Amino acid sequence: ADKPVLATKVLGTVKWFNVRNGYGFINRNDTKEDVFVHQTAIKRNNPRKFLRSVGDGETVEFDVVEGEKGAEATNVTGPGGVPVKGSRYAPNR
Amino acid sequence: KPVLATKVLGTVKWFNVRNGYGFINRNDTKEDVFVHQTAIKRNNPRKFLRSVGDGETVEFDVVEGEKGAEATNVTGPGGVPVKGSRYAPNR
Amino acid sequence: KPVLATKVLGTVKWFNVRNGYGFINRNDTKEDVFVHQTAIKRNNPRKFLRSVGDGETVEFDVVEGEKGAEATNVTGPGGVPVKGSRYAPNR
RNA sequence: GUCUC
RNA sequence: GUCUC
Repeated sequence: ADKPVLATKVLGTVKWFNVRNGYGFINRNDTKEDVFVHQTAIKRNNPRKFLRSVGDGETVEFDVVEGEKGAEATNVTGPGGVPVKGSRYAPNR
Repeated sequence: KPVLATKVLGTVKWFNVRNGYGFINRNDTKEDVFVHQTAIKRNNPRKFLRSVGDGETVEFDVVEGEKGAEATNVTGPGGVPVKGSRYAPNR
Repeated sequence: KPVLATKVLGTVKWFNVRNGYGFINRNDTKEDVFVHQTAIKRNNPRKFLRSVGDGETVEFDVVEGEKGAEATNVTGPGGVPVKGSRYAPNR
């Protein structure tokens, strides 16, 4: 869980996230490239949802690490470290 | 490079605008074919960057590259321009 | 310019033909080095512009230039010609 | 767990 | 000619 750090505190827009499969892609607002995001990377989840998720089109803040199969998001939160909004496909508690 | 099919319809799966490549899913064979920026024949006239967009229907020829099938002469259906990526600014 | 390493194998991370530069990730140290189009020693004869291509394996020396570690005498593995970039048109 | 419930 | 066609 110690993967090299390529960039820190990057702002991105969730392109899409699939709750069933537990991954999606965030598009970096600076470079407009996609970054793979797994459901385990989400640090400050929506407290009203049990499952970890981000929702399509949501603004998120994160670090980029060199993952096992490419660049990966980690430490994903809302802007300024607030909880994410979560996917509308992730059920509320 | 040998021609494997002409005038096929496919759905763009994703396209990376920072480095200019993505993949198309052919609607007949459901295989994936690589698409490079340089293979787009009829680009969106309103955008400077040459690109295609996720989910877009495109029409293309398919050739055999080193590492797999590649799209070429890529257009929108009927030869009209592609829509291009949401991540490529308009002029 | 002082030499930091000779005969390094690396993988092109990206190379922009329009601006004439890119980065190579060294296969031994996994560090990035800058490469300018003037540093390519064995270009692909069948492309007009000088370039290397995304994901290609290159062999080079590492010098320290004005703005950081820099790649020089860039060839393909063993000194053969590089493959070059898809963005560099073929003759 | 790399282009979708 | 130091993170982009």
